[PDB]
Amino acid sequence: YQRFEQAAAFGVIASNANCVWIPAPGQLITSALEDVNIWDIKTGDLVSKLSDGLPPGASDARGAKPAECTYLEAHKDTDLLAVGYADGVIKVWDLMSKTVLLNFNGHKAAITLLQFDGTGTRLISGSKDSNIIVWDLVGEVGLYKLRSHKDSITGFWCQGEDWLISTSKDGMIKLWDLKTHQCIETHIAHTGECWGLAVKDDLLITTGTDSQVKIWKLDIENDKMGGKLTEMGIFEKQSKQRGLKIEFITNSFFYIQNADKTIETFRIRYSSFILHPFQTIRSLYKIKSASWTTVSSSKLELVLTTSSNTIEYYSIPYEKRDPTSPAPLKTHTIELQGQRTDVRSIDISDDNKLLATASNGSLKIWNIKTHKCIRTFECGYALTCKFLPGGLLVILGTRNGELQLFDLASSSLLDTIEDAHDAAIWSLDLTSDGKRLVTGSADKTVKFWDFKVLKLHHDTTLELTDDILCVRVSPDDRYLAISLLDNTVKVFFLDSMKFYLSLYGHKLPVLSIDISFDSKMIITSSADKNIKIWGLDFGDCHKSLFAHQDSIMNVKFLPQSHNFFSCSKDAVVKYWDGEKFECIQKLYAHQSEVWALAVATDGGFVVSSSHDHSIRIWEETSLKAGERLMEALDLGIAEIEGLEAYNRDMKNAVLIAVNKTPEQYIMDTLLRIRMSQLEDALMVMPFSYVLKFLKFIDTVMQNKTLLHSHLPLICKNLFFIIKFNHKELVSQKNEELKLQINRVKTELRSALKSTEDDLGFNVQGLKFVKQQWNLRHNY
Amino acid sequence: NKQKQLISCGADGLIKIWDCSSGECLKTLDGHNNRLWALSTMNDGDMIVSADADGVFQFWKDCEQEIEEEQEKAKLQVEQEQSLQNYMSKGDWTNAFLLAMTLDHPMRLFNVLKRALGESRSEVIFNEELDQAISILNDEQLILLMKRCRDWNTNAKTHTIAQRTIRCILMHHNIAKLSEIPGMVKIVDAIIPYTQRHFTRVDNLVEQSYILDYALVEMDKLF
Amino acid sequence: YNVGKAEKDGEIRLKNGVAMSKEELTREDKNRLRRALKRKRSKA
Repeated sequence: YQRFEQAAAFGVIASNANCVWIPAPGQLITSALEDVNIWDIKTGDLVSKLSDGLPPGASDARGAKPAECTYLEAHKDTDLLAVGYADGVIKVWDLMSKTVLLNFNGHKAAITLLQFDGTGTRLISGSKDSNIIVWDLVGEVGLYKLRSHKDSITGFWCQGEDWLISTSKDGMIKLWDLKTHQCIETHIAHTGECWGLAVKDDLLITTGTDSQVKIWKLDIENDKMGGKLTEMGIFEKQSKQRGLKIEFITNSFFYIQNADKTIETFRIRYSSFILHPFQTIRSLYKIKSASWTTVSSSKLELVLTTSSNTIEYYSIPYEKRDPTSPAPLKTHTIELQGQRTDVRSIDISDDNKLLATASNGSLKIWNIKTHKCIRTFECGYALTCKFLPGGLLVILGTRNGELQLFDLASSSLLDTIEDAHDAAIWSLDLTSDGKRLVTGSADKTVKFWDFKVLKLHHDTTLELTDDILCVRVSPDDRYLAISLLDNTVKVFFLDSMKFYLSLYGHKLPVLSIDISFDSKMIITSSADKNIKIWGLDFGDCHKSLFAHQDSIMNVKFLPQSHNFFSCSKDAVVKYWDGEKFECIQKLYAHQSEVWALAVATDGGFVVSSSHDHSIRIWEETSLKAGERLMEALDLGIAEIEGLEAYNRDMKNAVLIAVNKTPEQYIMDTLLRIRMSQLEDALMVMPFSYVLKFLKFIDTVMQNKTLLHSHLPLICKNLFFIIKFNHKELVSQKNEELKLQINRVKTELRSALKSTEDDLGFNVQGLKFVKQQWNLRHNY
Repeated sequence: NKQKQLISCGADGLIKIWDCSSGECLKTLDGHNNRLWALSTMNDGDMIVSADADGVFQFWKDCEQEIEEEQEKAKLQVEQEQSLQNYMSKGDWTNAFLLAMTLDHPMRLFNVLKRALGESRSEVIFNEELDQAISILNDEQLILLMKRCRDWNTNAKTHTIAQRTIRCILMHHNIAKLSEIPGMVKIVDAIIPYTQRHFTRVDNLVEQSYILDYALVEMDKLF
Repeated sequence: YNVGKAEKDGEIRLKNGVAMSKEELTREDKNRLRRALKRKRSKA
């Protein structure tokens, strides 16, 4: 029972967010998974990365994927970097102190757009849900929340503290005022979605889904509809894919970043008359984001990030007339610590020098103490890698039936056996001593190879009835386990291939095999989402444990004893004890399919290549109706009398908060009360409050409109209250009360007679209509 | 001509067309009656000419102008919804009511009328412009508005609105026209009895007002 | 004349004479009217 947590993360160059460029070219900000990177361009070395203080997998860690850095943007002058994540929280770091000072949460999904004015100490955010919100920092609170879209917020733009314009995944463009604080203007921008938007002080450009882009103008003209927006220009034929991000440049150009590994720079001097397509920039990888940097209008310097972890730079000289260059200049590309693609094979030496192989065959050697790459080689689509402790060599089995081997000191190709197998060789393993190698290949073939001194030579081969997935040889070199296409796990005696036992019952192919150090326990993983642990003395299913919702991709033991690690596609890593068979720990490190797992030979740190290019070293250590009536009556009458006294001189917190005139407030409490209690409440309230009640009624009669709004209610209450407290009321003498009652009588009668005459006019007129029609069209 | 919406004749006397990759029939045309023998296509202008057993010819042509006018309708609807929203925001209940009738939004129309009464509580029944609008109202518009008034009158708390609109209609429309409009008699017969009910209820409220008067008389007599 | 469900698919008309338009309701209004109809249909 120990506690271990992560201690590194490699190849996290380009996550899914917007690169933020800085003048000193100057350094660059980019998104890491749950982390942010900044580094200089000429160097390519991670200047710094900002993360959270609790390592994943700690005691306090939550059994959920950490939210990924999906957007980020900063003010250099204020030196503040706002960042927004997948779960809708926005935090903000100071670069000097490299710490966060305040966080927010106002949305419910990922955040797409961040813009802010430190000059207005206000951050404006538009997230994946349909609402756009405006926060202030010195107020550290949301001033309000604009919400009228219905799909998302894709494009976003602002003016001052006064106007806003916004486009969304539902193809409507909306203009909002900020004082009146509402969405005033809308126009259907594009038939489908309306992705891209960028606004010049006069015109704006909006791009849809199929290179259809529209050019509109702005104005502060005071018509209901016009001036605010138009439909002037329709430009097209940029590419065949949807645009994503548009941005201006002027010392007179702009750039449209598409999703087809293409940026298009245009010039501004009908659509043809205005615009001018400057040039195109093409890369070999799917691109993500961009931002320019130019000087003197003689050079164009651009930053880009691809889908794979590559940062690209682009420089183009020109002369305000010609691009001067048929192709741009990649003055800088930043990858080396990356991988270009998904990792497939991780292996650890005794000296603990780490391996990583990918579709490129970009076999890569890192080291823990430096975290950096040691060296690289390229071999194409290589699935599995393995250490040779003798000489610290490495070997690769590929999807092409090819077997290669490289050295950490010399060059790549020391020996390279071609045509090793017809189809892909799916796995390989070495004997614990390291002279005999085994390969399992989709030719249904198991080739046994020997290390001659140096070369390899297949001393033999074996043929199987079905395709083969994985192979594992005993640490004691006694047994050889085969995981075939069908749910079959055969075990042979290593010396002579005697077909010693068979294991079945996974309802799916077995994808991972291991056996203990004592060669008693064998653990098997399949896509059936459950690990089965077996005793090999009789080939018996000791236990079956369901886990890892998607499919347990790979399992590994620990050298000391029966404690194992399981990694799946649903991006969890479970640490289990094969004696209690309970999940000791449940790591939630990263968020893509956990393809490759490798365990320390002795130590305990483990590494888990995700699909998101994640390498993980793991190191160890209540009033009553009526009652409320008199209360509100006190408030209202007191305020009204204070106002009256102030008026005569000239001759509450609750009220100012709710922004209601006291008469309306009292009417509110009367509406809220419920009639079955209204009866009893009017009996309960004492005579002094009755008198205050009559004052209130006079007040409404002065404020006629309320009277017409709620005429039946006030009539019913007034009449019942008098019918109850008649004796005492008439007994009292008060000339001002006589005047009040005379008023209330006169105005109430007048209102009643008005609605009375209305109803009578209507009934007689409609009766005339019916009898007339009945006389005419009825025979 | 599009190489996609392949077309088929049929001796039943009709044509049916569908996308080649679709596998399901898209549009059915039934101009001809008895049979159909000859079918021909002009490509550059994709025109379908069909000749049947009889001596009748038909020419057919696709349209995307349908899509254009559909998009026109959608754009216009969104514009006028914004117009209505801003109208309720600021005022101009005449304009707001016009758009509410043009769009059929019972909530927004009802709120417009309630606010109109509120501001008109200070012959005239509403804003003079609003009354003129009701004057210029159409026939199907009248039937829709009077249906809405019928329901609001079925209610008890909204009969003031319903009666006010009905009175405005009566004082600014022609009774010959109202009798002549179809279904209007059914609407009116539904309206009347609830109006009689509200009539009696208001009467009894006047009676209790006279109770208040009596209390005044006795108070003065004591004084 | 009682009142009943509205003829057009674009509206819902309650018992107390309010007529609703499915489009001019806000999203939260849509949801609450929904949950009410759901619990009524569940009771029945």
